[PDB]
Amino acid sequence: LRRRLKYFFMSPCDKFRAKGRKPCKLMLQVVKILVVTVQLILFGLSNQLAVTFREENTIAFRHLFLLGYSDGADDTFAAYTREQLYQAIFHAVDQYLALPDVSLGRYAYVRGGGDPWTNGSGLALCQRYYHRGHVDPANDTFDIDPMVVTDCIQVDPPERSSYKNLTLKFHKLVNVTIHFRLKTINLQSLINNEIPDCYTFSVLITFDNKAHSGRIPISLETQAHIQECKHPSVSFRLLFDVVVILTCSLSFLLCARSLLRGFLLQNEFVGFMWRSLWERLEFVNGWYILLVTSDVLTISGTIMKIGIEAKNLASYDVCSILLGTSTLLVWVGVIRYLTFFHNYNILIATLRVALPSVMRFCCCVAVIYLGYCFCGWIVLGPYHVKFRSLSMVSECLFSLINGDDMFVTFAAMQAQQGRSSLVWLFSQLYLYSFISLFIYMVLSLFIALITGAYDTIKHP
Amino acid sequence: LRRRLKYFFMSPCDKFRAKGRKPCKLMLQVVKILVVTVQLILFGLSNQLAVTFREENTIAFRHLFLLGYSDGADDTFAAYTREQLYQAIFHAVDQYLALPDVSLGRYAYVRGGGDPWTNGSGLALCQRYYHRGHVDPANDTFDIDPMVVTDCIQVDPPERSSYKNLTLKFHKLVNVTIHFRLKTINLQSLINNEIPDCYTFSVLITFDNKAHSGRIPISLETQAHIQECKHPSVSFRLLFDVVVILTCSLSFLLCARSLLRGFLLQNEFVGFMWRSLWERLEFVNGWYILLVTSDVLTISGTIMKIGIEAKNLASYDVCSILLGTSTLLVWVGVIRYLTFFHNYNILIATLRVALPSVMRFCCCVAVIYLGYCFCGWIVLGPYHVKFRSLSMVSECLFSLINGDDMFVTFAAMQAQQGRSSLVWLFSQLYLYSFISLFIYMVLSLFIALITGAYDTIKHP
Amino acid sequence: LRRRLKYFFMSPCDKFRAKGRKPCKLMLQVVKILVVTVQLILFGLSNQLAVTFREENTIAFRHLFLLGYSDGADDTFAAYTREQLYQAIFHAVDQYLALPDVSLGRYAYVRGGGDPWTNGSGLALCQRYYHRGHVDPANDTFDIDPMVVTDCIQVDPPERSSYKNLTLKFHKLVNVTIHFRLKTINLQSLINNEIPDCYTFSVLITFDNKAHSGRIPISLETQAHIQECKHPSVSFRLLFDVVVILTCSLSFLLCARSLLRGFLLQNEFVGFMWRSLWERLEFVNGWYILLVTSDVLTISGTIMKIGIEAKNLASYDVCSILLGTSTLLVWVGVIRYLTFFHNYNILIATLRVALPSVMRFCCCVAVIYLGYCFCGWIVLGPYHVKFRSLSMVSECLFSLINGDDMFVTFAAMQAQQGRSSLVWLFSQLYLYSFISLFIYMVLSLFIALITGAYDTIKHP
Amino acid sequence: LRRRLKYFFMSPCDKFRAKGRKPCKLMLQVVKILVVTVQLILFGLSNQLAVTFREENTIAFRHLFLLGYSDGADDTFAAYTREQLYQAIFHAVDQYLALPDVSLGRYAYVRGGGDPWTNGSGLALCQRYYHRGHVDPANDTFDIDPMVVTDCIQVDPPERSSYKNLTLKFHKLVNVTIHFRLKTINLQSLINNEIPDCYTFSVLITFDNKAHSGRIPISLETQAHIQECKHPSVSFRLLFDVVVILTCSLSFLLCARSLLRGFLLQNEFVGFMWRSLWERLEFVNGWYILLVTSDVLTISGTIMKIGIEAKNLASYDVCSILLGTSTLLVWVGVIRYLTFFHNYNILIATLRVALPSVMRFCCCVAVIYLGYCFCGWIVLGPYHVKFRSLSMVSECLFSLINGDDMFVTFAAMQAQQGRSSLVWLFSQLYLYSFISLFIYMVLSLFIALITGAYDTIKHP
Ligand SMILES: CCCCCCCC(=O)OC[C@H](COP(=O)(O)O[C@@H]1[C@H](O)[C@H](OP(=O)(O)O)[C@@H](O)[C@H](OP(=O)(O)O)[C@H]1O)OC(=O)CCCCCCC
Ligand SMILES: CCCCCCCC(=O)OC[C@H](COP(=O)(O)O[C@@H]1[C@H](O)[C@H](OP(=O)(O)O)[C@@H](O)[C@H](OP(=O)(O)O)[C@H]1O)OC(=O)CCCCCCC
Ligand SMILES: CCCCCCCC(=O)OC[C@H](COP(=O)(O)O[C@@H]1[C@H](O)[C@H](OP(=O)(O)O)[C@@H](O)[C@H](OP(=O)(O)O)[C@H]1O)OC(=O)CCCCCCC
Ligand SMILES: CC(=O)c1ccc2c(c1)CC[C@@H]1[C@@H]2CC[C@]2(C)[C@@H](O)CC[C@@H]12
Ligand SMILES: CCCCCCCCCC
Ligand SMILES: CCCCCCCCCC
Ligand SMILES: CCCCCCCCCC
Ligand SMILES: CCCCCCCCCC
Repeated sequence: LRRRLKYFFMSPCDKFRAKGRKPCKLMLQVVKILVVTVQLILFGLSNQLAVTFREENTIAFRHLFLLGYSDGADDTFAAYTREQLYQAIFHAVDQYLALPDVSLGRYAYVRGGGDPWTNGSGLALCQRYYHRGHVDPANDTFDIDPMVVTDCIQVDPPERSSYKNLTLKFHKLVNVTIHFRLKTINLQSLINNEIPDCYTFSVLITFDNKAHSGRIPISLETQAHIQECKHPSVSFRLLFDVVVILTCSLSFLLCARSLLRGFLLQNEFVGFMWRSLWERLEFVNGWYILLVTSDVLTISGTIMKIGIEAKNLASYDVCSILLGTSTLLVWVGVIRYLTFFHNYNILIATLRVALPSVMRFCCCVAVIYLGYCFCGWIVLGPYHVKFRSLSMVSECLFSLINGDDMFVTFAAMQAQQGRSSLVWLFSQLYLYSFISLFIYMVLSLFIALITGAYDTIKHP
Repeated sequence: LRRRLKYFFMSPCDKFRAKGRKPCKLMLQVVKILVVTVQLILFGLSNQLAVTFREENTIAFRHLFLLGYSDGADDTFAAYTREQLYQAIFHAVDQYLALPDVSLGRYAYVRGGGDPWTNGSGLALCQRYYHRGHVDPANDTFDIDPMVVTDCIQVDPPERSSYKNLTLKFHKLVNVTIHFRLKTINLQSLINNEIPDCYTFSVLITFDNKAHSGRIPISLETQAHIQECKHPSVSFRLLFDVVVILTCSLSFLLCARSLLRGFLLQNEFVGFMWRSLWERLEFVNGWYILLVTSDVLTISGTIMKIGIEAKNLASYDVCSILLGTSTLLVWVGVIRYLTFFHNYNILIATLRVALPSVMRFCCCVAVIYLGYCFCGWIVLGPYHVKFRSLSMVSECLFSLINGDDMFVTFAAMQAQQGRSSLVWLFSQLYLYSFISLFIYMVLSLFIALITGAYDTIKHP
Repeated sequence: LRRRLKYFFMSPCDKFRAKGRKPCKLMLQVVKILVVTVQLILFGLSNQLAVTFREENTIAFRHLFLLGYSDGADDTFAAYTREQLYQAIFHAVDQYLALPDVSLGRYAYVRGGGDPWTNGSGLALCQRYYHRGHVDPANDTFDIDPMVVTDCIQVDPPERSSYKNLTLKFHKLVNVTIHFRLKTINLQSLINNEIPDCYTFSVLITFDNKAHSGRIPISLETQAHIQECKHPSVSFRLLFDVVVILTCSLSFLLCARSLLRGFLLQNEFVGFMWRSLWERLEFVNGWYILLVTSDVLTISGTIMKIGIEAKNLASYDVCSILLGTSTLLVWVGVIRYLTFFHNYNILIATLRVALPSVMRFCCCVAVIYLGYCFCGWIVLGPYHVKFRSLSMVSECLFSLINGDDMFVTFAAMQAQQGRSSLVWLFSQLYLYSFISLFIYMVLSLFIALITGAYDTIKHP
Repeated sequence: LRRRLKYFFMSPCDKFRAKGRKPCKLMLQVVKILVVTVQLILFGLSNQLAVTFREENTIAFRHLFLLGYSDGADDTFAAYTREQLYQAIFHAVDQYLALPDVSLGRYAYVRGGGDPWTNGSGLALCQRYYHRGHVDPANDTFDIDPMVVTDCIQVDPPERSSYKNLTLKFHKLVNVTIHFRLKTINLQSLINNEIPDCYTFSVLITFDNKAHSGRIPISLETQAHIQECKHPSVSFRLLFDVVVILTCSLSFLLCARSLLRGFLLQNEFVGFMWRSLWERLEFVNGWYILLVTSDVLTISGTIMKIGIEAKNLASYDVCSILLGTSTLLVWVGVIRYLTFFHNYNILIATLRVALPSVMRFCCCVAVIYLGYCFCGWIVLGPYHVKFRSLSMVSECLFSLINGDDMFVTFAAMQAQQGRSSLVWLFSQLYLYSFISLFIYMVLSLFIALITGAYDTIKHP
């Protein structure tokens, strides 16, 4: 048992020296790192092109259909008069009807296909307003049934104008929407030696009046559905994916075998000694847990990627998250190889022994941080753009801790002095106290904890 | 006495072990944290909607009434010619008269109600100029009586033009103002399942000529008065408020009882020993002082909030400050619970022992900081936008200490080299010396103080 | 001797205990701090108003005289076609002639007064071009006499058009300038209860063609000459100045007496002991040297300020620098009072003992910094806007050391990848190595020096 | 042998004391620093003027030839309709033909000279489109031969319109280009007392349609070819260059002699002792290796510079890199002089002993950093502009480590909450974990390493 336990906790070099077993797992892990990184790089390069295609088409749509649109004005684009709104709506519909003769892209119309489109209709122009709305601010009276009624006009694309009779119910209007679909072919794919695929863009233009504040924001959004073109006329992507799957499966099997052997040795040692939990889990190789997790994530992400590349899925986010997290874990696992050398192991052990106190001090920091977040949100939110939501407040405070965007934060409040002197003085005290406390004391204590851990490692 | 003193300074767990008294106060404080945080979250969510409504209405007013206005131009919006000013004023008044037919919002006119409006008048167009003004820069002569005279034209809203004869006294003009009120109903409230309230916006448009510099800034400001609509036709908010008040009152009573018992024990101990002050106040539980302060603040803020939600008050700033500070204090009080565990108490005690020297070094830093503030204000203020006011100078220097906005600060001065070589060289020396001194030495000394405190704690 | 030496190096409290002499100098220094700070605050408040007046007038002039000018476009404002230049020049002159009927300010014309104006002319429109210029890029030939010839047209202001025959020598044009003066009265002074003064603005509009690059930048500059108006009809500022002068003179006399006392005692001690220099200068009170310097600076600045407020001088920069530096020094001198208390003296002595090593390490840092500055200037200057001049390069590197403007610096180079791959790779290596070296090692060594100094102080 | 070894490792002052040999090499190195710095400064000043000339001409070209162009719009400038593209192309050609009468600069036309221009043609207007292109998105069909066909129209400059019949093949268009050359003389050179040289700008305007996304970006680029003008009519630059070459050659010879001395002494010592490598290379003077490298770099760069100033080369980048790196190395070499003084040697030795552990920890950091880079690139790239490329991701993460651009990074993701909740939550976790880990632990460990090195140096 003692000999076996000594072998189990032996370094790979010393294990090779003792039993002469070949280090298959180490080479397998190196090859796994290489192939996983290559797969991720190829996937990212492939996806960036589709992202660019969709974004460029959407920008072109914004320039084509939004009256008076200019780049960088998406957040403030809005109508303020009734004639402005009518002109915007009519311009959008007229551009839809004129698209074949004006657009630099090649687009095909789509008709029918269910709501909001009737059969043979390409564009749906709908206004949504309250079922009954009586508003008399003069008498301070109102009678509203909040049930929403939708009225849609259907426009058929031209073969190569009742929508002009639209009458908006301004006082009870909830919103206006324009819906239409356009088909295009992604020729750019030829640059990557891929077969072009067929895109259908569903375009939704929203004139939003849910605030009833006299300002109606205007926005354009697109959803892209990608298919394989039914008659395209212009293998080393699936093969690499199955290679990755096989590599990860072999790694998983070997790591599971190692973990099982560790568990069996733990049970044997406990039984022998009996003739604590923190000492029982000392037999657990955490690096192998990390490798098993990475293998599972990589296999799942590779299956999802194979499905996506065949156009049988559109869950890009989940697959990307899985593969990216797996790549991060496999690259973090390289620290294990450095731990076998004394000079690198000094630094890694310093971090390891520092980690618990760092976590506890993070717990101590969190409550003060949350109190400051709530106070800033409630007090400064009505006045400061960076304090409107709790997550935004947390982001602003975290940036201030790191010395970013400090002066603009102060200046936004400076722009409201004299108006509310009490609020300005409170903001001064709040910001100064928070930043001073966090930079003079908290970061210093983190430094002190790390320094103490390093000293403990260097002078045992 | 010795047994009672031992019990008094005993931890809650050990107090429970000794006497068995239930820890009512601890559970009460946990529940207090929960309910206070929930109250603050609900209040902030409610207030953000009103803030958004007011801001959107004001933006719509700026787009409706200010000739040639565009987003982001508030700071520089100004007139420079007489015809520009006339066109702006006439456009504002014409838009006021045309509002019902052009505006996307629904607004009602207000008439009379005292100054500056006569009875039956909706819009007041007033010009203020010196009583006697004779200015002859050709002869370098002037005769001015600085008494201000106001001339107001009253415009009645249309029923669904003497203001065009306005003649401005340009050489003696102090300013021009346009005042009018608009009534609207906040329908957006239905999204939160609230009854819509009735807003009256008082709109003031100012063309300011108090600098007499040939540039007249133009601004629009709104004040919102919120009432309950007199005939609206579309309980678990006041109940939670009284629950919060009761919880805080119980906490206050228990904490006051504990403090009174501590004072009595202190008096008994002093009397017995006599048969200092720093040792006499060791009987004071500062956490209970903080809890009592938080309870008082929360009760006051909750009363003010109840009044506000009934439309009986409009002091949002004071109530928000009270509630936010109380929430901050209750969340800071959570540190006490961590103090009962040794590993967290190490960090908290490190901070506690470091605090006095940190405060003394802050005092040492303050005088140097103030000297730099004054010098930079006097020298760089005529040339640098960030140095025009002392508070602005302090904010800029504090941001520089933290590594924010450094390059733009240098570049603003770079943009004036050659013009004033002496000033540019002085700015170079000033900025470089300040930043170098503060980053190489001051922050380092704060780090050293914290590290020494941590070492003292770890090696007693 | 020994008793006198003991007394000389005694603290003010112990000196009072021993001899009982009143601490006149300490109270004098406190009063000096107060009065100097008040003087600086009043001076800055007074000067800011004049700065604002001049800046607003200049902005109004830019909006009045520059064709197509808009705020924020000063840096890029330029002409690119011949008709653009003609239109700009003619617009400027026409606006000059139309000023009385269009301007919101009140201005008077100035005539004569020497070059560039003849007698009775208000506006001078001058074009400067080479004496002989023959340029034939088709044949790659040129014959230029670089002597500059100036041709000026004089325009008389109207009484309440040969300049339209201007013919520019485009191929040999050096520049075009428009010069004119405007008189105005600063009424805004009444806000501060000051008597309005009379301003003369000299306005220079430059169309610059010294690059001969097809792009002619256009700029407007003003110089303000301030006088007292010769017939204005609408003491506690000079009295405070003489009070400040008297306070500083008394402080100077007392400090000089103390320094003479120290020198005499040093001479006596040296003579007695003889019956080194670093030990001989230990008798010097550096705080009194600083106080004497501040007194001299304050007296000089107060004299200059008295002259300025009488309109007898216009050297605002020198006076402001003197007074600001004096205020900085007097506020730094407050550290001496903290030096008398042990807990503050610990921190001050830590800084004092650290300072020499900090200076030596700054010397070590300077050479590496200069090498990086030169390399970045020569390599990145042709491509990076922030690297065009050596001072700009130094400012950029200093900001990078402190963690400011890093990403924009990287992105400016990113915007030129592919064009010059070698330069982009070099910039990557340069920036990464510089920042890593300075953050990982240099700042850490400064921290280590300060920490070692603090440890030496705490454990003697 | 012992005396010789003692002399070899002796300081220059002690070598002078022992043998009396004059310190020629030290004075030579000082003079080398001076002359190299002067050469670099003169070269940079000379090159900046040419850079400015080229950039100003290119800006003028953008304003002249790009329809509706404005400053700061280079990245977003693009066409979106067919008539927009036609107008832009025709405007460019019309401005080319009208240049002599409208331009503020003086330009000469160039004809012939090879592709893409025929003989006697000044402007080439070429459209590139696929050989065969049939795109039917309605039927989801396409037949494309990806061979590119180019059709060019030649425009002869006017003597002091078939291009209007251009018909673009929009559905198969790859791009459109306009090529033309202009000759000009750089008169600005006279300011620096230089003979003006003759520039030929080759101007390429690209309307790019390689994405086929309905948005066609428009760009203008210039390449400058500089010659001596064949008949110009208006020595202490080459002399200084040969002086620099001679100084560097003498330094190289002396340093090589010293290194040969060291090698011979090393061999003699090894032979004697035999009667290791890390001890064998202790005989190598690394400062002399650095000096030899700097001498070689400076000589090569000076030869390249001599060629460039004669207009026999145009490889500015390589010469600038060589000279800048050499200047950086010579300025770094100044540290050697400080190493001879104990107080400076303390700091330098601290850095020296810290360097190995710093490098090892950099190796440890690199793998985690790369994992984060890959994960962020794959996950956030589709949504975040700063994450589109791996180098961009690395730059963003490095800036975040230093506290720069943090809030904008958070806000870009905030602008997409609700759309993809999973991606937003992942971005929150990713950013917070990365920044917290790197600021709390990594930088702290660097500080600890430097502090430990300093303590080891101070307490041997
Ligand atoms: C009649 C009024 C009753 C008010 C009840 C209010 C609601 C309720 O549960 O309060 C719980 C509190 C306990 O209050 P609570 O604060 O939870 O309990 C005290 C704290 O633990 C205190 O420690 P620190 O907080 O660290 O100082 C400790 O020294 C005291 O010991 P001691 O016993 O020797 O004084 C405890 O009594 O106990 C009462 O208030 C009286 C008990 C009931 C007596 C009934 C008499 C009819
Ligand atoms: C006649 C001219 C009078 C000028 C008065 C000016 C206005 C006024 O109150 O000055 C106060 C100063 C005190 O000046 P002051 O600086 O406050 O006092 C000195 C400092 O405390 C000094 O310490 P350090 O500052 O740390 O070096 C100490 O060594 C000297 O001891 P010593 O006595 O052994 O020299 C003190 O005299 O004392 C006079 O100046 C003479 C006293 C009056 C003699 C009257 C003779 C008729
Ligand atoms: C004939 C060629 C002459 C070339 C002269 C070139 C121009 C000139 O002044 O060089 C100065 C150098 C001195 O060169 P320099 O480098 O200044 O001097 C040497 C360094 O101080 C070296 O220390 P490190 O640099 O720290 O390694 C030391 O060990 C050598 O000791 P050593 O004497 O025992 O070898 C010195 O000679 O000395 C010559 O080069 C030969 C002297 C003249 C012999 C004349 C013979 C006719
Ligand atoms: C070339 C140039 O314009 C220029 C500007 C500033 C500085 C230098 C050169 C070299 C020394 C530098 C200094 C800025 C401030 C420092 C970085 C100090 O913190 C230490 C060394 C200093
Ligand atoms: C022997 C146990 C070591 C476990 C290390 C796991 C590291 C995980 C980093 C995310
Ligand atoms: C036993 C006394 C402890 C007092 C701690 C109070 C903390 C207040 C933080 C704002
Ligand atoms: C006793 C000598 C002390 C001198 C201190 C001077 C401080 C000057 C700071 C600018
Ligand atoms: C005696 C060996 C010392 C070598 C120092 C070289 C420094 C190079 C810095 C780039």
